[PDB]
Amino acid sequence: EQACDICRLKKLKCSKEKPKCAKCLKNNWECRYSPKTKRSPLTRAHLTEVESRLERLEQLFLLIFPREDLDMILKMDSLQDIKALLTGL
Amino acid sequence: MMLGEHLMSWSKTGIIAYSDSQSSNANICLTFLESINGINWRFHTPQKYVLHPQLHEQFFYNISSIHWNNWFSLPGDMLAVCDELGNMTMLITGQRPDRATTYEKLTMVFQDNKIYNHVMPLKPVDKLKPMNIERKQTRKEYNTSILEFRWLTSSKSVIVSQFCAFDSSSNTYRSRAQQVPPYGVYHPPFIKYACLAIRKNGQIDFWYQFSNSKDHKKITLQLLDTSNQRFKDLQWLEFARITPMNDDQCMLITTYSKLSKNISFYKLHVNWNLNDPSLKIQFILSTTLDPTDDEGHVLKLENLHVVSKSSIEKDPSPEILVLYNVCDTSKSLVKRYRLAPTQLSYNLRRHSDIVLDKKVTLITSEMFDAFVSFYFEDGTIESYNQNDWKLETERLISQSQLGKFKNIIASPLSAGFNYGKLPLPPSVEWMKVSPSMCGVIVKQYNKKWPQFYAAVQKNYADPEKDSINATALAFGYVKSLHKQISAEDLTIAAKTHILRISFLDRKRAKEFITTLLKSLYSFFNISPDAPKEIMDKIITSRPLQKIMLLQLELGSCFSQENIEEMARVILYLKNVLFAFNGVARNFHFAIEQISNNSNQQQNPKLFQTIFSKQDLIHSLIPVAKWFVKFITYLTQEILILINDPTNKEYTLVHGIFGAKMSRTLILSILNEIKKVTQIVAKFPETSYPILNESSTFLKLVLSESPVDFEKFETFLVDVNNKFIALCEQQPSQEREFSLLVKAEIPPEYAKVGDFLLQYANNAVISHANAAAVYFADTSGLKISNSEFFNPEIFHLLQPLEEGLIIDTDKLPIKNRTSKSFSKLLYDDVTCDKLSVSEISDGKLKRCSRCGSVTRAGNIISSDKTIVPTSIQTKRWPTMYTRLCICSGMLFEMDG
DNA sequence: CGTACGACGTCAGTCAGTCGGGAGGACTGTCCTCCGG
Ligand SMILES: [Zn+2]
Ligand SMILES: [Zn+2]
Repeated sequence: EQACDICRLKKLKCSKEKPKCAKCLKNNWECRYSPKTKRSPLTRAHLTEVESRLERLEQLFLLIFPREDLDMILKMDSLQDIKALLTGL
Repeated sequence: MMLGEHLMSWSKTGIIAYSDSQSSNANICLTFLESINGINWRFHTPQKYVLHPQLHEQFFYNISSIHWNNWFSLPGDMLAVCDELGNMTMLITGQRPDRATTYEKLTMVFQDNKIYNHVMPLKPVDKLKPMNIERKQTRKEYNTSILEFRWLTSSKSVIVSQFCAFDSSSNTYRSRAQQVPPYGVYHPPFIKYACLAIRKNGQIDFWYQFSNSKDHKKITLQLLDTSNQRFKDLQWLEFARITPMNDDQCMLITTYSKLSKNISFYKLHVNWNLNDPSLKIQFILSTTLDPTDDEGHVLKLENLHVVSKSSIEKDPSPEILVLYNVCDTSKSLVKRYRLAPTQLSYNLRRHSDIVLDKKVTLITSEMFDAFVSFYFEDGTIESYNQNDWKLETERLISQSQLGKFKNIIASPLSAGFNYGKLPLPPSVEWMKVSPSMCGVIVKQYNKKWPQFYAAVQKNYADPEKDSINATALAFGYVKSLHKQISAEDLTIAAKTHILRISFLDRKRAKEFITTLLKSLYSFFNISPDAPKEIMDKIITSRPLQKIMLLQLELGSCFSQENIEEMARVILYLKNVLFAFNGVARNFHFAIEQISNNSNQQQNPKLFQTIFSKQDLIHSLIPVAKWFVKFITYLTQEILILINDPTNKEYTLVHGIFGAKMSRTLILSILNEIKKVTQIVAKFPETSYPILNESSTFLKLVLSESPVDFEKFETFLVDVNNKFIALCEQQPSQEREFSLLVKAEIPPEYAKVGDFLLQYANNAVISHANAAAVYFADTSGLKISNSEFFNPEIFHLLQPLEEGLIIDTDKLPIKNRTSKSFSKLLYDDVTCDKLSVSEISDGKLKRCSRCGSVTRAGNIISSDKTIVPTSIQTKRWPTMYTRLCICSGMLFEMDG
């Protein structure tokens, strides 16, 4: 089943043979089969672990700071910004 | 009384800023080292300035300490001086509010009293009008009196070397360089800078500036964070030494309060993460000092110096060196303590006691060297290494020679170069060992100028020690380049020893240079016998601007010798390299700008863009004249050498062709010249025919040259191939050094020398005018040193016993200014004649190293432009505003 | 001097190649009902 890295990236049929394969072989490229990427399980128990801890950190957050701040953090991607937020106390 | 440990500071760029306490109109002075006549040296004219708290819009106060920001990897240009009142005045040099300036002109950033921003360029006192400022003496030690000032480094890493050892297997010295990760407290990039100061009352300060703003901020605390202000204002700290520790964001504030008679320890913590950094303090430990020794003699604490120790050493705990003197006895005891955590199954553990036979009057810690200097009463200095506290000047005698690594050398002081009889400390205002430990700076009460003392060696008549000495001085520069130090002190010391050698045997001194510079290549892992790929890296390398400068000074005394001439022509060819290939890349990008910006012709931005395109090529014409004038000189020597091959005074011609990268370098210059001409022919100027003169002149000067470039191109190409097959015929690596530095052919290769004479005649001269080239006027090339300095001073002025450095007062009356030192006739960067207007305007610069004079970095007059106009254009000479061609510093020439 | 022919340059059109939206579909795991223990 697994297509080689390059065929994946390019989205063309892979011959998939061993070691290399038609277009990496032909075209002159180093053909690889990368490991599947580890992702979190998409189960319902796990979505619920995570929604319900996020909820409880939100509940605790609100005893400490205003709701308007909740909404800012819940969007920040930068670690300086998450820290500065906290520094304006 | 304790000496002025921080009265003077040698900036990493060579500027010597020291406190002034005698002039009634100034409190600070600036100076630097410059070469008199290529052999001797003298300090520059003192640039006096006055510092008072009210520069922002009148009495001025004395200067307490001067701290250049040369710590770690900092640029070392921002000088912050703290006065006796406690005000911290920050001065930035090398920058102006509107433009860039040289390193001898100051500028303010902000003044502290509350802090406010006020940018203002300072002016010298002598040039300024007589002002109503009197020297008010603040003889009171205020609560805000700063005890110790410390700078904060950035996140950059520093790579230095620790030591070298003699590899007896290969009979050569080998050195290893270890990268030093930052330790202690470092400020993040988004903060422009930060600094810390401890005041005598215990109040701390933290100045910092945000990189995205101009406003400055200050945060202050107090050490004794008690609930009562009664004890807050009591901590009169006798000694407050701040030593950063490997703990993150921690500084060990080792203080000695005489109120409680204990050496109290503290810890300071800072959280960088745009919010202001938070400062925290935590008390740790306090101990009492020992009253007596083992035999029953009481002790007195003279000084408390703690060493700034990194994590490299075996035990990173800082050494608290509490000095004690046995009264009425010449002995002096230095007890050593270390701070360590208390372990279960903090505290101070005593390691050992060290006895010194003379009383100590000053202690100074070296930077990036790990050397404690004991300035005894009799003037002698015994620098003990931090690793083992073994005397550096006597380590060779007591070294265990047997072992894997033999003859461990860290500095030229290990060889035996000891300082002479220094002036007694009572007469001395302040001392400071030079950064390379080659000499000591002494400021005298009755001497209006700084003195200088170099190291001497008693056994100069023994020839067998030349092998060790050359290697020892070779490693001295290795540490200096890694720390970006000018190392002008080390250059003076090397020349004095060579001069004493040449007085007895001139032949011996020449070999000393060759062996000395050879070890530099081995230490830095650069090989002149390597394949051609590394050779390209060599040409662009900064060290050649300095290592070649070494023989430029170490070979100056040898008149009619080609050691300095060979280095200068290669060095000037590098300047020639920066001319064409420096603009060939710039001109290439201008081709693409034409096509993409052809859709808007009437815009007011294209017209200035079009004008600048054809103006740049005009300034290359004066450079090309010296380019042609240079190749004719070597061709002229070909005809002369054929008749008389036995003339040793004309051996420079051999080395020039022997250099391997020079043949390729000229070929590359000829390659881009062909490319530029082909591109200009392919893409000529069509909108304005009047602007085609510069483009047309470029074609004409090449065709009208007395010798065809194509014939000369094949000349150097054939030499490379013949010199490569000879390497395969017999393997040898000294010939690579000989063709590059010695500019000679070894006697074992005498047959090779005959080939150059015979083949050069029929190759290129057959296509040129023989009669014309011989009588051609190639004079004024500024190649020899004799035609750089004026003939009045181009000689030795004082005997070698009196030293090599000369005070200005001994110079002739007409030769006591920098204007009379050199020939101010020709330019050195653009290779253009200097008119009377450019001479008299005082906007030209002189190099303190090689004596060169250049008006680079300034707007050119309208008569030198393509068309006389008042439009100001920033020309390429702006690259050398602060750095000369030989990596020396450029300064405004005094009028 | 005027006309004609040739050569070069520029523009347009067509073809190929590549990034991309996403169809196809085996599969993972959900989330019902309700069996039978
Ligand atoms: Zn594939
Ligand atoms: Zn593949």
